[PDB]
Amino acid sequence: KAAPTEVSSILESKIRGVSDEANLDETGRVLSVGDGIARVFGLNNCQAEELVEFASGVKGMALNLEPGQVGIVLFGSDREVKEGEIVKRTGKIVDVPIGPGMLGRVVDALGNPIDGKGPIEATGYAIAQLKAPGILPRRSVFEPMQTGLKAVDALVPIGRGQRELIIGDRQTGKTAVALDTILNQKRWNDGNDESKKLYCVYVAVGQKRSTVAQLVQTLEQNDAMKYSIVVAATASEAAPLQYLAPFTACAIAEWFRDNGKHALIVYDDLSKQAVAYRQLSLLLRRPPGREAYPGDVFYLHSRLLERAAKMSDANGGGSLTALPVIETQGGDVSAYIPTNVISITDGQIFLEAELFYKGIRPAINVGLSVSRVGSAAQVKAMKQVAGSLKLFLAQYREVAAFAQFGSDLDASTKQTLSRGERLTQLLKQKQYSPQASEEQVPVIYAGVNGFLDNIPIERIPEFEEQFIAYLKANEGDILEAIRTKGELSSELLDKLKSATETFVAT
Amino acid sequence: YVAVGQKRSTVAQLVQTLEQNDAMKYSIVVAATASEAAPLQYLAPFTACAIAEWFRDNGKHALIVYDDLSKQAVAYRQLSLLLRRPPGREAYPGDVFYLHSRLLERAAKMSDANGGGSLTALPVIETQGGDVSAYIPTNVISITDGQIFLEAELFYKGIRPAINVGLSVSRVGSAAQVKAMKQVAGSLKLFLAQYREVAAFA
Amino acid sequence: PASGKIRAVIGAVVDVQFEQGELPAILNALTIDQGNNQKLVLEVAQHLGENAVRAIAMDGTEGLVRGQTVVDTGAPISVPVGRGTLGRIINVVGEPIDERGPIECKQRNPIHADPPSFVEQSTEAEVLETGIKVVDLLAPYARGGKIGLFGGAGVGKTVFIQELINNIAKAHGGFSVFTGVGERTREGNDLYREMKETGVINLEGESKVALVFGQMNEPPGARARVALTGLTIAEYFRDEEGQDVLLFVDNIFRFTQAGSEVSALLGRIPSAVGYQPTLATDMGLLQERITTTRKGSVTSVQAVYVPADDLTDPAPATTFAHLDATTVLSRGISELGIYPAVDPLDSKSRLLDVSVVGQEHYDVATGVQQTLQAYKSLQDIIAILGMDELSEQDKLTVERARKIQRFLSQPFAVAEVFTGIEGKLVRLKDTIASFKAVLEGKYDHLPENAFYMVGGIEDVVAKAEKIAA
Amino acid sequence: EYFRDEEGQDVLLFVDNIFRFTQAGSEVSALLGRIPSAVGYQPTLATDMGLLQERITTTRKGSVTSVQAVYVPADDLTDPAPATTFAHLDATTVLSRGISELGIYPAVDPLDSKSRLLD
Amino acid sequence: YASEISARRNAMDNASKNAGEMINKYSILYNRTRQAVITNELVDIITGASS
Ligand SMILES: Nc1ncnc2c1ncn2[C@@H]1O[C@H](COP(=O)(O)OP(=O)(O)OP(=O)(O)O)[C@@H](O)[C@H]1O
Ligand SMILES: Nc1ncnc2c1ncn2[C@@H]1O[C@H](COP(=O)(O)OP(=O)(O)O)[C@@H](O)[C@H]1O
Ligand SMILES: [Mg+2]
Repeated sequence: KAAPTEVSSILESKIRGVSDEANLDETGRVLSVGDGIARVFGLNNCQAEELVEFASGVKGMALNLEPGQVGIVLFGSDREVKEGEIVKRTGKIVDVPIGPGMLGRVVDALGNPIDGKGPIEATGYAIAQLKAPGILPRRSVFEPMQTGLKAVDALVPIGRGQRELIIGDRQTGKTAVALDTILNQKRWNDGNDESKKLYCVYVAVGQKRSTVAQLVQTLEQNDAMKYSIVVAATASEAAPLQYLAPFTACAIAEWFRDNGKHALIVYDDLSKQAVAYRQLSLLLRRPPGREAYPGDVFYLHSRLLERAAKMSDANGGGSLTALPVIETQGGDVSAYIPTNVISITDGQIFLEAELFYKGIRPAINVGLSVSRVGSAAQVKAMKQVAGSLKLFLAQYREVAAFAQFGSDLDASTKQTLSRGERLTQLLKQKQYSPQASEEQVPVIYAGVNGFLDNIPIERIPEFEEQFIAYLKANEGDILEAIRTKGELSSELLDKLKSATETFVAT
Repeated sequence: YVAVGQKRSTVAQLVQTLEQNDAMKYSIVVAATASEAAPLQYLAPFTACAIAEWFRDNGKHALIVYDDLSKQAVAYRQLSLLLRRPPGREAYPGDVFYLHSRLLERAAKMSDANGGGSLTALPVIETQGGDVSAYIPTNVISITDGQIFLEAELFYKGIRPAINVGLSVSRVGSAAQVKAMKQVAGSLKLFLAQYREVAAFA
Repeated sequence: PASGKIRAVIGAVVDVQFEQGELPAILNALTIDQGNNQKLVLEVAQHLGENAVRAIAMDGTEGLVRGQTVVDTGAPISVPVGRGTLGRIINVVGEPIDERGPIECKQRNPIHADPPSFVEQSTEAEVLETGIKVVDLLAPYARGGKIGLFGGAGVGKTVFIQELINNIAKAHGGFSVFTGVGERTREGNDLYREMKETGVINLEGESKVALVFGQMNEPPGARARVALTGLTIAEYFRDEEGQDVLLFVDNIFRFTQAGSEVSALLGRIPSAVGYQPTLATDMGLLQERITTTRKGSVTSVQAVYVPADDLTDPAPATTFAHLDATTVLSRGISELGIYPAVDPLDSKSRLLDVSVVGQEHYDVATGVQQTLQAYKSLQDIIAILGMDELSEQDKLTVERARKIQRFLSQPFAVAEVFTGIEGKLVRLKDTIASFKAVLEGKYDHLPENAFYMVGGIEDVVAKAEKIAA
Repeated sequence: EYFRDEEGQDVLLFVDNIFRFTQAGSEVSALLGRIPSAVGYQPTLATDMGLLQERITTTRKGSVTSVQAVYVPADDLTDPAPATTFAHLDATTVLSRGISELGIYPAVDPLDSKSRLLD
Repeated sequence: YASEISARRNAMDNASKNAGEMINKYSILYNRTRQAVITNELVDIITGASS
């Protein structure tokens, strides 16, 4: 029945004169402010998702353009805005800075530097709400993404241009897999090959102020923050800054894929970005849906994840990786926000809290995590050892219940239990200790052939460091040939079997 | 026959089978597919009961088959949710039980002073996994005089039709049956339910 | 031309104000000029009154100001139909997204149209020959119905859709229409490149399947209207040319989720499990159009996805009422030695009766299903008691059940680069005669490996005599 | 009530069923301006049920043995029309659906039926 | 000892078969309770926002 806009104060202006101010297009008057929402009266020339500016200095984004008023979401505190303040329009959309000058500094959600290192040399300005790539400008995932983990490079191997989800519970291996993959790219980014490097893009959304400072200090000590973008977006800001953190970080990382380089975005986390979008929609007088979310809940996460794809040779040859972490409740992977992110991505890495307390570092379930790319985006040297290890790991998981009754084991049951326990313990790595492709191919070949069955279960940790150190001083030609060529011929298979048999006698 | 909620191809194939066996000359067909509006499918039960009530009030018997009762409840909830109403259990309005009880109460047997006719109602309830304790399942069972449970476990083994003797019963079916079939089937309903429980544990 | 002015713009919902008498009706496409884009389609939903009607945009509404020009097309969302859309990637608005020029179509049919009447429908349920040995004998597909393709990743869902479209175009002469509604960005590019290397989509030759792009990166209006755009091109080939077209909707669960997103943002109240109120009206308006008419039929082979492994949900029970057949692809076979992984006991259909396929086809289907069900239930006792601790009747039935499970798995024509065998296209009469002779004892002396990767009664006799000598 | 107050006789009130009084008012409560309560019920559920159950009691002039029957909504005793009527009855006779399928005639649940005279 | 080991295998097979039937009945009740919890939670947020 009733409406807003013209009411009492705004209604007693058109009766005396139908003119007053000649603007009513580029400016507006604030009529109601609260809960991070400002109902600016006027601004007829303001476009959708356009930047605004108040009289106190706080910025806004007009997203609910009505017929009488204009709902703008303030990016700061609501104490600076009041009833009757002037709100001007910027004339442009919500954009952010991009280019090669943003590497080495921590930016916010709008592109402003917060690390305190001066200005950022931006080479371009890209919008936040950008379109994804089409079906004609995309190619197959052929490049391999070296993560460093032995259980990630052999099982669910991710490639350049795909979307690998990082599902898990609280403190189970969510942010640990993303931090080890970005720090393992130091062997390719420090060289001269531009096609082998991958610029990281950590987008901390929903975290606290102490969590963002601890992650940036650890990457600078290992020479990993010089080519990694940091998008600071804490929970102490407004709901508009945290919800637009996924779109602003994807626009800055898209400049490298469109030029001829590779990028890797890590949206940490995907659960915090969905809570920021539903908070601004509930205050703008909109209808809700399931789990107190808007109607475009599935379209908000699918639009930002489809832009990270692998381009073809006619577009430049670049790619972009999306590592969204889905923070689950209590291990339920079939929830509301968990099911939407797993169906849109081409693979998901599950992390259970029960396997992390047993000794598996990190807790990565092989029976629940899978990759849609398969062995097409991996090295040829590591694909020969991962083919036989996948069949042995699947057979040992189904027959793992017979481990409690070792006095009734047969011949085939004792061979699968001894080989399955040594393969799972060899893939367990420590924190911030990534391995290369040459060191992981020699460790996986000794456990799949049968050279590690004679050793004990407790000596699996000491055998990983003894075999890697002896192979770098005695047989250095076999490790260097597997990394340069990337495959294994007939001469490399005979030299690897003779070196592993001579070192297993001591 | 009141086909409510069925597909367009299923209504055309069922009418052709009854005409070939000399059964469509004295049977009314109420077509109500799901491709129409929500008001046409919800009013299909009330319109079919008015046509069959003319024979019971004059001196003839009628048999109404509302297939299905589960499809009519979903069509009535669509028009009520769009008019800003209160949704109760299973996203249903407060008048969900009154819509099925009013249409089933008219199918009764008249006395000798009203003509002597009667109207039989055969409503089909589509259960979701055998859940007989649902909102639409308990409302139709409390207004009808008996039910015929169709279990999906015995239907896949070859027992067609799968009629559970321990679940299906008839209130006014003992006195409204033939004397020749009731005398030859002495204690057939009690021996069928006791033989199913003894065979499952042996 | 009827012009309008934009009054509101809240996300996908955009209200336009027209004049008196020139107001558009429901389901009317509205044109809007943008910058880099050609035209922003906006389907009309309802009219709020006072010379105003709310519409839902089918693209991004970012950059629209209050007072923009909104032209009315006068009809619904038209799309290009005919033989010119074969081999090209179309969208929800009928535009090409393959960068291969515009679709030179003679006419343009609207996406919003009524279905067939009760007098123009088929009075008898006919069976559709697919060519596979495990499809024409077990769960037979109905001519003009819906078939559910349930299966996981890497089981054989993409290979089954390509082999069924090539066999229907050579034995019956019918085209296909792949409408991937709610698909991913990487899944759309991999499906177009794989069809060109097998012979289904030819850029210089002759194509036989239509491509309809419909990713989830757009708004709620483009994903919900993706099913109507793909069904309009397949229905034109059966009414004007008269051919049994096959429509593919991957997946079927994305069509029900896209309809509730645009309804919840307009002002409608939700239903059960957060679904829309018109669940039975939106799903029945698109499933009734793919039926059998007097000139042709239109089969549907959508992939139904259960929500969190629940068949009693609102998106699973509503789509199962109109499905006549089901193609369940379990993960039990695949690596066991079956090409493809077709379950002979889980895949059921309503057209597998004696009054639709005959008394000869019903007896062969019941005998093969009874032998496969007894061998699957006896697998737990054979691993604990051996294979020689059985009776005379149980030993003969267990040997024939092993060869019958591999005889129904024939090699397709598009899967010749993965197995090495040639493509076998068995007909309906050849598959029923080969299964009846093996159950009577005429092929009891043959080996178990002679029926694997073979099709028909003539292929089993030539492979058994050439294996030994 | 007139036979127990003006005449002084032990009346016997038999309602079948008592759950239909609360279900009839919930369908008309949405059109009168009242907001919905739990499970789409009316807000005055305890006020409308308490005004009718208090008048069917025993007074100084005469007694009134009320023998009403409640209907469980979809076999659920935690509903707003079943749990609110349990605080205005001296003796309750809950009939479970699990004991009726076994052969118990009737399905008198001994673990749920309670009364105030069991002493 | 052979008769007790043979009788223990039959009791273990009956216990595993009885556990499968109870898990199937509990899965049908958990699926209906999950859909009812989503409808009850969405009805509470829609009633408070419309008043
Ligand atoms: N593979 C591992 N081996 C040993 N410790 C690990 C491993 N992975 C993670 N941790 C420990 O877990 C702690 C938290 O790791 P991480 O930051 O990845 O999760 P988180 O972000 O704290 O999770 P949440 O956000 O739920 O609190 C770290 O302090 C680290 O020491
Ligand atoms: N007739 C067949 N013979 C042998 N292998 C097959 C056959 N059909 C399918 N496959 C295998 O199934 C796999 C399917 O892969 P993909 O299409 O990526 O997954 P999905 O089928 O689930 O979409 C292919 O790698 C192929 O090798
Ligand atoms: Mg974290």
